[PDB]
Amino acid sequence: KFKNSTYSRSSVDVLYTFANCSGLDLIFGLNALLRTADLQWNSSNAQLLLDYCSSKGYNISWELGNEPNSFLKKADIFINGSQLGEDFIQLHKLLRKSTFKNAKLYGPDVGQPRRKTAKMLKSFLKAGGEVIDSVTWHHYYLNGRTATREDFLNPDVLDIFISSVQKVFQVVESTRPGKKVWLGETSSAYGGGAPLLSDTFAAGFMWLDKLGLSARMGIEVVMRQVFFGAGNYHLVDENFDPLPDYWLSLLFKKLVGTKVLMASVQGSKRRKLRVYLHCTNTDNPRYKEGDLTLYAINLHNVTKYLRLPYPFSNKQVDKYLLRPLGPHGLLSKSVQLNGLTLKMVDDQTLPPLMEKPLRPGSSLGLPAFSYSFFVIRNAKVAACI
Amino acid sequence: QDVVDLDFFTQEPLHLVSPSFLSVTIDANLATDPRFLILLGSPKLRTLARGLSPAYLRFGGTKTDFLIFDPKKE
Ligand SMILES: O=C(O)C1=C[C@H](O)[C@@H](OS(=O)(=O)O)[C@H](O[C@H]2[C@H](O)[C@@H](NS(=O)(=O)O)[C@@H](O[C@H]3[C@H](O)[C@@H](O)[C@H](O[C@H]4[C@H](O)[C@@H](NS(=O)(=O)O)[C@H](O)O[C@@H]4COS(=O)(=O)O)O[C@H]3C(=O)O)O[C@@H]2COS(=O)(=O)O)O1
Ligand SMILES: *[C@@H]1O[C@H](CO)[C@@H](O)[C@H](O)[C@H]1NC(C)=O
Ligand SMILES: *[C@@H]1O[C@H](CO)[C@@H](O)[C@H](O)[C@H]1NC(C)=O
Ligand SMILES: *[C@@H]1O[C@H](CO)[C@@H](O)[C@H](O)[C@H]1NC(C)=O
Ligand SMILES: [Cl-]
Repeated sequence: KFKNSTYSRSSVDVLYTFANCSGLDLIFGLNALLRTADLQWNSSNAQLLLDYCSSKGYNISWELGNEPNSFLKKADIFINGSQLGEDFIQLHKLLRKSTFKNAKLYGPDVGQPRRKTAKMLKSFLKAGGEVIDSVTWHHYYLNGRTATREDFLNPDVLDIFISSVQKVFQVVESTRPGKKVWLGETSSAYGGGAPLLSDTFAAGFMWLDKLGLSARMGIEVVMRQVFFGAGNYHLVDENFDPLPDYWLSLLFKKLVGTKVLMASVQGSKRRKLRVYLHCTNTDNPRYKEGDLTLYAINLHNVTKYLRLPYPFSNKQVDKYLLRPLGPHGLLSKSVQLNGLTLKMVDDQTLPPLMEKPLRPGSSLGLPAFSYSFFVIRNAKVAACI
Repeated sequence: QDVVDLDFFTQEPLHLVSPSFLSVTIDANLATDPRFLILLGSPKLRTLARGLSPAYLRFGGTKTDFLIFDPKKE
């Protein structure tokens, strides 16, 4: 099912300039299935690419291989983790000899940690862990071909992510304690996404929950499959129009800061009402050092009302509640923020993201099957300064 | 009854995520599309991408391991 193909200097340039003009940092995956008769990685093609990139002055980070746990299925070649580790050592020597001697290297981009993948990750980290800057792995909740609407709204499905994360950290802490762990590719459903689900408002429960859990559990970076592309799980569709998960992502970016805190529900029901807490993003011009950003998911079929604890009970709160634009409800590809449809102003201009100030002391309203951010103003939290 | 009390831990940060915590991918498969240059040249797509800055853009996917750089091709 997978044929070799080639790409050109032109393609490399298209990719880099897209990242550069967008303010994004490019990580480029190298081909790990180029093998010598000894079954060592043949670095010759990567050398060509590195020299080319060096000659254009491109600041680029590197990966090598994608889902090496699946190579036997994809290519009928088995590469064990030890060997892969040695291949990373060889790539690292090439980088150290290049014009960008401090370029970063990430890997091994394994799938989620089933017994055999866990063993490959372990032997990889034993062999090659010293030269990677972060450990990368991938996660999808469901097969896109069989995923249902009910699965997208099911906390028992959302909860399976917790156990994968715990297994990855168990492997890393047994081999390279303290090494950063990244989700290097993740989404709702594999096989390109679930038709009519992965590109809708309903996709956001999984996306926001994954963000919340990832931050809470110590994952440092989460990479969303895909910004743009043929799969249903795209943030931006083939007409270059943003889907609900784009607008959710933009809000998260504007509001949620780097310092992770914790929230929980006193009741302890704890599955369909899901709550996360960070310091507010300090780059947001509206807010000040010490403010908190709460985000919440309500998977109940009724409105829930949240009460803030002392000393935050009477603070001014800004609400950012996302709801689908009808008639397709959770299956909608359009979203409203506090009752206003999110839409580009023109091709060069994102809309403003307008808050709804709540009455101080009011409880935080969260409708059925919705998600919201709440910024607690003048929270004066010392940990967030 | 539908009113729920929250408890907050706020004494210290439990973790620190990257400023690029929410990052994105472009699948390797997209570089086999005849219109790759048109797609990633789109000024509209660049505007959308800028909105998620700072972030990593990861170029990879299954096709990572079936792509070869050819410096002569146009
Ligand atoms: O959406 C399409 O355009 C499309 C429709 C086809 O029906 C679909 O083929 S399929 O239904 O037989 O799968 C095919 O899907 C593409 C997808 O479009 C493309 N992404 S893109 O941005 O739109 O270009 C890409 O995504 C894959 C990633 O490249 C890959 O890293 C990761 O690995 C999966 C693995 O593929 C999956 N097997 S499966 O896809 O055949 O079902 C396996 O079970 O899980 C891996 C993740 O591991 S983990 O959960 O343990 O962490 O995701 C891929 C993905 O499936 O989305 O390629 C796919 C698949 O193309 S194909 O040629 O292999 O069929 O195109
Ligand atoms: C690596 O690949 C190149 C080009 O395909 C080949 O000519 C070269 O001899 C290979 N190197 C080794 C060490 O096998
Ligand atoms: C891993 O693969 C290499 C290269 O094929 C082989 O020589 C080595 O014995 C293998 N390691 C283990 C633990 O099986
Ligand atoms: C909520 O869920 C239950 C399912 O047991 C259902 O019986 C109930 O009537 C639903 N409520 C609403 C408001 O739809
Ligand atoms: Cl429940």
